[PDB]
Amino acid sequence: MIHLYDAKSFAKLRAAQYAAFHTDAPGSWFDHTSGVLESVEDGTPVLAIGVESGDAIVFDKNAQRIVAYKEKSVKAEDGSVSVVQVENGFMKQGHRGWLVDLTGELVGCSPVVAEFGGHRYASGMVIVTGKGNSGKTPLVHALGEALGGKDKYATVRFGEPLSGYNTDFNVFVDDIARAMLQHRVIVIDSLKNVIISRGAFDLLSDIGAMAASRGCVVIASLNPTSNDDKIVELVKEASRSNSTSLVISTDVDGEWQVLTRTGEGLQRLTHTLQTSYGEHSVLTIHTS
Amino acid sequence: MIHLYDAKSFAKLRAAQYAAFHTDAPGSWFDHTSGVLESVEDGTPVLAIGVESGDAIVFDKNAQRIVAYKEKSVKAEDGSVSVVQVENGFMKQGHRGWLVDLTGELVGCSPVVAEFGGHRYASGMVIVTGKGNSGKTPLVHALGEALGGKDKYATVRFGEPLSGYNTDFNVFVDDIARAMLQHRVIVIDSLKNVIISRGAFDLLSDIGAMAASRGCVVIASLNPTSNDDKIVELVKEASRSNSTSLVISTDVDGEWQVLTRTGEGLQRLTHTLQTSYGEHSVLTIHTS
Amino acid sequence: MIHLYDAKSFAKLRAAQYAAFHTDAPGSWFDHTSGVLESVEDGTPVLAIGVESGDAIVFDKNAQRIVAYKEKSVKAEDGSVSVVQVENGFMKQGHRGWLVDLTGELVGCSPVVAEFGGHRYASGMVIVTGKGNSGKTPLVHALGEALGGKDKYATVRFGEPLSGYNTDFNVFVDDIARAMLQHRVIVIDSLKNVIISRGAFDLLSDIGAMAASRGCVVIASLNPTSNDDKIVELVKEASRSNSTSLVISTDVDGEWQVLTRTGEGLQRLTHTLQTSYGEHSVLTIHTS
Amino acid sequence: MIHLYDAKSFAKLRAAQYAAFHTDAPGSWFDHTSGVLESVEDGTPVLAIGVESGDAIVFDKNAQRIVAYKEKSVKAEDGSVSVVQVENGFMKQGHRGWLVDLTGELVGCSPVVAEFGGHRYASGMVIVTGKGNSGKTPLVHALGEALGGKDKYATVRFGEPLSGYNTDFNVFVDDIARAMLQHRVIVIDSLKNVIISRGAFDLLSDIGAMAASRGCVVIASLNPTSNDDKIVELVKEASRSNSTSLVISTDVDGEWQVLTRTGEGLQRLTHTLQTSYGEHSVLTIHTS
Amino acid sequence: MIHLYDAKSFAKLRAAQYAAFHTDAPGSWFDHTSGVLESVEDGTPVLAIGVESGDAIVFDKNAQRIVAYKEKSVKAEDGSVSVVQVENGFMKQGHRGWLVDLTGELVGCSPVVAEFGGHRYASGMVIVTGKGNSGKTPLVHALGEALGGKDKYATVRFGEPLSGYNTDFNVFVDDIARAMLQHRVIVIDSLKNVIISRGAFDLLSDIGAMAASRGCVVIASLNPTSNDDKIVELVKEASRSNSTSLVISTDVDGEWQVLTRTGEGLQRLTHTLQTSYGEHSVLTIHTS
Amino acid sequence: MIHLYDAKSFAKLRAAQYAAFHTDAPGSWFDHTSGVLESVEDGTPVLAIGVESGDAIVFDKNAQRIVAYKEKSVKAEDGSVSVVQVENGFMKQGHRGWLVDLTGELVGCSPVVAEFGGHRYASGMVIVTGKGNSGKTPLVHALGEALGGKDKYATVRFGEPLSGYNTDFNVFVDDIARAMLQHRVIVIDSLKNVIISRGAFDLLSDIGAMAASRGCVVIASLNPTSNDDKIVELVKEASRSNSTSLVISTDVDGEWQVLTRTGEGLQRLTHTLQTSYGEHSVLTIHTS
Ligand SMILES: Nc1ncnc2c1ncn2[C@@H]1O[C@H](COP(=O)(O)OP(=O)(O)O)[C@@H](O)[C@H]1O
Ligand SMILES: Nc1ncnc2c1ncn2[C@@H]1O[C@H](COP(=O)(O)OP(=O)(O)O)[C@@H](O)[C@H]1O
Ligand SMILES: Nc1ncnc2c1ncn2[C@@H]1O[C@H](COP(=O)(O)OP(=O)(O)O)[C@@H](O)[C@H]1O
Ligand SMILES: Nc1ncnc2c1ncn2[C@@H]1O[C@H](COP(=O)(O)OP(=O)(O)O)[C@@H](O)[C@H]1O
Ligand SMILES: Nc1ncnc2c1ncn2[C@@H]1O[C@H](COP(=O)(O)OP(=O)(O)O)[C@@H](O)[C@H]1O
Ligand SMILES: Nc1ncnc2c1ncn2[C@@H]1O[C@H](COP(=O)(O)OP(=O)(O)O)[C@@H](O)[C@H]1O
Ligand SMILES: [Mn+2]
Ligand SMILES: [Mn+2]
Ligand SMILES: [Mn+2]
Ligand SMILES: [Mn+2]
Ligand SMILES: [Mn+2]
Ligand SMILES: [Mn+2]
Repeated sequence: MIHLYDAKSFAKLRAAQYAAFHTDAPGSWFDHTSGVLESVEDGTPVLAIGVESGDAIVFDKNAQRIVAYKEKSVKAEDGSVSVVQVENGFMKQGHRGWLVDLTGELVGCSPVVAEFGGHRYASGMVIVTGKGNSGKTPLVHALGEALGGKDKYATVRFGEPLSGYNTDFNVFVDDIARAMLQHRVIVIDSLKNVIISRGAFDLLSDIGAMAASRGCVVIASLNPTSNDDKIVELVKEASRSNSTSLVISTDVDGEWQVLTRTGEGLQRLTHTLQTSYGEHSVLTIHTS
Repeated sequence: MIHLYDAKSFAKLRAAQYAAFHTDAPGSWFDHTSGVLESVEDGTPVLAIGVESGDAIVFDKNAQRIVAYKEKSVKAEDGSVSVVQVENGFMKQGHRGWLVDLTGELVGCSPVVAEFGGHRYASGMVIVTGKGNSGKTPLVHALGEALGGKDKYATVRFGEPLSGYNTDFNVFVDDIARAMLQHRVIVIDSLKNVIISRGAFDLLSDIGAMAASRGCVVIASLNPTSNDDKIVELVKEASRSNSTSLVISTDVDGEWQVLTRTGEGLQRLTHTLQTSYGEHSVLTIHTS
Repeated sequence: MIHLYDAKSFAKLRAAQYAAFHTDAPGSWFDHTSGVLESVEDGTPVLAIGVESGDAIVFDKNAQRIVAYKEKSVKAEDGSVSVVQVENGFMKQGHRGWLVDLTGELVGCSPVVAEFGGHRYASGMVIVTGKGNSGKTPLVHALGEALGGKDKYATVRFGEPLSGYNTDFNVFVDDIARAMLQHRVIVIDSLKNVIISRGAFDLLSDIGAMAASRGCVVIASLNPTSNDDKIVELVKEASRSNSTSLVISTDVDGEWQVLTRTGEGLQRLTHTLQTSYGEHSVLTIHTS
Repeated sequence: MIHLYDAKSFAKLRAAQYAAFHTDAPGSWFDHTSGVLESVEDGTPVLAIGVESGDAIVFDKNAQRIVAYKEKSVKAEDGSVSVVQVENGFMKQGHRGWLVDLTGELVGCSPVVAEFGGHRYASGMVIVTGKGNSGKTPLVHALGEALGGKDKYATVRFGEPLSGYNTDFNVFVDDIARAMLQHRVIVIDSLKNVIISRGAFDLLSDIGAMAASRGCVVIASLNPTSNDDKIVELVKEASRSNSTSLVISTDVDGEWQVLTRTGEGLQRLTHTLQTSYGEHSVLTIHTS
Repeated sequence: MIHLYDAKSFAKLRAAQYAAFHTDAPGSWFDHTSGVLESVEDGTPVLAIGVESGDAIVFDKNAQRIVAYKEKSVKAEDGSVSVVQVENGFMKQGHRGWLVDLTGELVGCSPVVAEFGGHRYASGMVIVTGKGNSGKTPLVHALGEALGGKDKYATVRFGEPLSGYNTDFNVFVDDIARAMLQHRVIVIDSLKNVIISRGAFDLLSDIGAMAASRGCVVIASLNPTSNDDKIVELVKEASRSNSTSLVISTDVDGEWQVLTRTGEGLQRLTHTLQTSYGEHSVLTIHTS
Repeated sequence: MIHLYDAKSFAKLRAAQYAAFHTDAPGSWFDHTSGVLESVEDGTPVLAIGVESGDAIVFDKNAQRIVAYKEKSVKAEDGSVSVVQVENGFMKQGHRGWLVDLTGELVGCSPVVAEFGGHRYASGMVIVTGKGNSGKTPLVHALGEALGGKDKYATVRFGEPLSGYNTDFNVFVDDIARAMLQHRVIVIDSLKNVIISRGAFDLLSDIGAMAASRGCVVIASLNPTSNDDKIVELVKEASRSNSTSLVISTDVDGEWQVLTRTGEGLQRLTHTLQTSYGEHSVLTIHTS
């Protein structure tokens, strides 16, 4: 919805957004939204995401698809009305994204998802890309484990000529929806086949906001299938714009750079990562 | 509708348009149209805006969507007939934009929306853009607060990978319509995802005229997602053409330039803005 | 329809076309077609123009839209048959343009619309363009007043972010049709948003012939929204091809050049215009 | 249909095609096909041409459109079957082009349409183009009169901002069909708006074959609306390929070059034309 | 269908393919498939080819179109099932190409179609192209006569502005189907208008395989309507890829080069052709 | 589905994937999936692949198409539900790819398909391409025989102007599905006509994952029909991205380079191949 501000309430908003990244306990936002989600009546639509065609499928708090749901509305504070309706397994009325309010008045944040190696990491969409064919897959997995911390991270596999990899976009969105509804740390191996269909376009444009709102982080691998020309600069450009955080390779072996958006209108931070390979290509991110 | 002129009536028109920006009390036009809007019979369609598909949704003076409205016509002075009809929540007959006359014979104006730092600001569409990834978000908010003056400004959030940000174009237009119907100062954070669908195309082409007619100002952030090449010059070009006022960054830190169209065929003014950051990235525009 | 010629009848045609611009009394052709139009039976379709979709709306001699009209045909001299039918406010059968014969055997003319400053001006489409962001709006208005002479000129406003400006293409064509049916001198402020939909494409391709046939002049502003590169040369190119007359800016302040097509296969004339601004940007074209 | 050959019958074919241009009496082929056309049963479809949409309208020997015609077939020598059916004023079954056999075994000819200034001219499509904005209109008319000889030439006007010029593609094809069905020499002023819709595409691809088969000549003006760059070379290229004869301007004032295809696999001739203007831009082609 | 191989059966396949071009009696394969075709039950679909829309028409062994044919299936050795069904003159079920097995286990061949001047020529698609506007038409005809030998060659005419030339793609495919079903040597004058609709695209992709399977040769003229730049190199590139044999012009007058694909994975041969013109442009290919 | 990991389970996954290529007995994975496939209830859908339109056809374990199959669902461990339904020979519900689980928890592998010349080869998609018109066909066949070892390899022929070559995309996918369901080593001669329709696009994006999951290898020929410019670099680029293994030609005659992806995030190996031709172009790959 829309929000109103004057100098005073605006300053409070900024302090709150600043705290959402810098001082809140890492992962607390995710814990909070998990709470909001479980307090939702069973069968109640909570998430809508677009499939390849352009239509959208809807899920309940347990990541189960909703096939039929009689039109229901809700009058928000802003005065705006929200309407959701599912007919034949497709949203008849509604919008894409979260169908229940997880944020409230606190919007424009990059909720800290975790802390590692002396650095806080934001939730939302994290794109790992750069000078093609490098080691993006090992990096997203190391990041997944690291930010997972005490928890296991979820792995969504898509569009690669390797065994067990799903190649159907609709199964893919089904996997992403379930992951964001149930896990704080998510890895997507290859956006390669997403970059274009309407469903695919709806994905780059929604994933980050959905994740940031939930308080979960989605770490996506994106190899510039294109040349190794300066098209990678175009990819890096597009990525920086649709990501909460960007991670790109450097000229130095095993070194990556992390560019983070700490929040709406807030300062963008940058820090470096040093890595090394172990047995069977397991990558380790050096801390202290 | 169409208007006729001879040397004399044309001169009066120009003087009136000139006064609408230079001498009228800042924000008086907005107060006037608020008056015209509240004098409209309840349920009467007053605003039509296009959604993604190309169809248009219609709103009444209270920013509530109209689902069904039996065909009704009106014979204007010009002799032209206006017809509006809403069927199944969509305009069956009518045109996009204001469905009730707010302007009358006084057209081609850039109604002064506010005065700040010794400069008058026009209503309509104000695009803030330039040398990418600068500080456009902090600037649109500082401008919003400044032009809001005694009033709070409204904030429409769209297409950014940050918490609580809507990413559905149809919710976005619903937010814009409500904002223009109820507030004099509006901020839109990111046209990034609007630049293309038919609904999106209808937006760049209508927003400015709708706002200028209402007497409200829409301050939109537009980061050249493109390279940092001279594509930003193309963006600045496109922006200057579809905006009532343009605000672009300079080579000098914190300095922005404001280019204003004071009215139909009238002189275009330019003035500079000096800014500085405070705590939590709150930006302040220096006055005296 | 088609016409046949031999050396003799061809020479008579050329003399007649030559006279239509060089010797006829300025504006006489418009007076003549007004006569043909009012002698048409009420309700009889006289003009068809395309709307955005590609379909066409039809008007009667009083500029009122025709919603339903039972199929009717007419056998021309050429042996060709004309058929018109309107169903549900749209042409079921017919063609775009004038539905009644205004020209007869006298075709290929640029009927003199007016005389001013020692120069005759042709009817049809007049495009004012050139080195972007100059002063095209003040110029089309000064031209409108000047060619209007003793009469008021009509002003069609479209696609600009200023108050009261219509942005719906269908309202726009409705405005153009009414203007050509009722006034000799017409001004269109901004073709900016017309340059593309089928209706818009049908416009550039028809307007000039419709105007020239009626004997009215349509003066359209066209700012090269594009860069200030040599794309303006492309715009000037396209304009010269779809216009009866072209008016472009020069390197000299206030100076414009007028390029006129005096008729089918006839010589193209060129003359210069000197201008200056008065109060409130009212532009004056210097005569003697 | 298809034809079979061996060295002997092939040689006879070539001699016959050679004679069709070099030795037959100018215009005899047209006289012959007029004979075949009038011997056709009334109401019988003889010509199908595509309209803008892609569908095709059908005409009888008197150039009257056929609205309904019950399916009828014909078994050709080749063993191939021809079927024609018109439903609701549109070809339900059939192909574009002549629906009755005008050529027979004699195909691949460029039937001499006329003789003038010591040169024979071929029937079919003649495109007049070259270094833009020159004097193409005066030239097509002079050519029309000259090749018309004792007869009047027909003039089809289309897509120009001059009085009485039709701008509807469907009226245009109706004009072309009637012209080819009733006249040996045809002039089309401006293919400008044809170069693209399916109907328009069907036109460039059919006109020449239709004309050549009838034995009539279609002289079409084509100004390279494009720049004056070497895009005119592209236009000249495209034109040479879809024309039976090409006429282009030279660096010498009033001088044009005529490139003629004398027939299938036959030698292509070239000759020059000298011209001068008289009163009211009437152009004269110098003979002796 | 699919075929299985081990070193031994693969070697036999290659020897057989090698013999199909190098040692079989010229034209024997065509005689063999004629035999397979006439042994087919009357009315049985044998060939499917795509029309402009994308749909396909079906023919029986006598080149007569099939309008209705009740679904029928066949279980192949490979275990794959073949299904054919024609409803309303269009393939309801089936695939494009030959609907009856002409090849069997012997696939990947370029069956020798004829022998001339000390060189064997392959069946399939032969594209004659190169440095535009040369003498491609005379060459395809001389080749047709030469490879026809004791038999007459068939000539399919399409897309040229000459008398009797069909310009409807659907008549064209009807002509090609009939030709391949009844003649060993076929000439297609101009693929010019085929290079794009779905039917046209299906043609370049099928013609060669259809011809090679039948054992007939299709000699197609293809003039690079494009510039005379190095776009002809692009055309020559595309042609070499979709042809069984390529014939291109050289810098030497009357000299052409023949590049032949002798079979799947087999050596590509090249030989030169010397030609000269006789009376009425009849071209002769020099042998001894 | 999605999988969860922590440092420990991730390390086990990598060791398992590493073993799937480096230590498992060559071809064991294929033997295993054959086992899973035959244990499937008859009539049960096991494979879905897209046809040209975009729809998908479904096959049972015996490579027979399924025309009708009543909706049935399955609840996976991940909590995700799988649904399959076939109506009128087309998937009403389901996704493309394997419809039965062949991999389980072991995903991201490049199962060793065979061993030859001292090198292990991965299953999945192997693209053979490079400096056009070289000897790709002989190479894919030699590779097929070599990796087939004791077994025969299957050959799918498509899109070449040679006898018996299918040119219908739907027959092609039918051939690929059958091949992967019944053979460990598959050869596809020419992807030339696949590079674009939706079905074709679904192919490049699925084939590798389908093959890798089955444990079979698909060796596809891909000649850069494009120029011999550096577009082949683009083709090689695209190929490396959608292939499990890439095989490209070098500047050295008969020498090819093999680039293999050994698994998810694992090291990419490279080795060279030396070849020579024997009789009838049978190519031999040199071992010791
Ligand atoms: N205190 C500060 N000092 C300097 N720059 C700042 C400060 N706070 C914020 N910024 C800048 O403001 C911008 C952040 O807002 P954001 O909306 O993401 O940027 P933009 O819209 O201009 O691309 C960044 O470019 C950031 O570097
Ligand atoms: N008094 C004046 N002196 C100089 N220039 C003026 C004056 N008044 C108006 N202008 C110019 O006229 C133009 C304003 O009308 P506008 O329609 O926006 O321009 P345009 O259509 O040419 O892009 C501007 O370019 C402005 O700078
Ligand atoms: N008397 C003349 N002397 C020189 N040029 C002339 C004369 N009369 C006409 N022209 C030329 O003939 C052309 C006018 O016919 P038009 O159809 O508009 O041109 P085109 O079709 O070649 O672009 C113009 O280029 C004009 O300058
Ligand atoms: N007797 C001849 N001497 C030299 N050239 C000839 C002769 N006869 C015909 N030609 C050439 O043959 C070609 C004519 O056939 P055409 O089909 O139009 O050409 P193409 O298909 O190669 O563009 C022309 O290029 C023409 O100049
Ligand atoms: N004995 C041989 N010696 C040298 N080259 C050969 C031999 N046999 C076949 N070739 C080459 O193998 C290729 C033929 O198979 P083809 O499928 O048409 O080629 P490709 O798929 O690589 O374009 C040709 O490039 C041909 O020149
Ligand atoms: N032990 C290792 N040492 C060096 N590089 C390795 C090692 N293990 C894996 N890699 C690199 O990791 C990458 C493999 O994972 P992959 O997903 O295919 O790559 P990417 O996603 O970056 O294109 C390869 O670029 C490979 O060369
Ligand atoms: Mn990867
Ligand atoms: Mn921003
Ligand atoms: Mn203007
Ligand atoms: Mn002209
Ligand atoms: Mn030719
Ligand atoms: Mn090959």
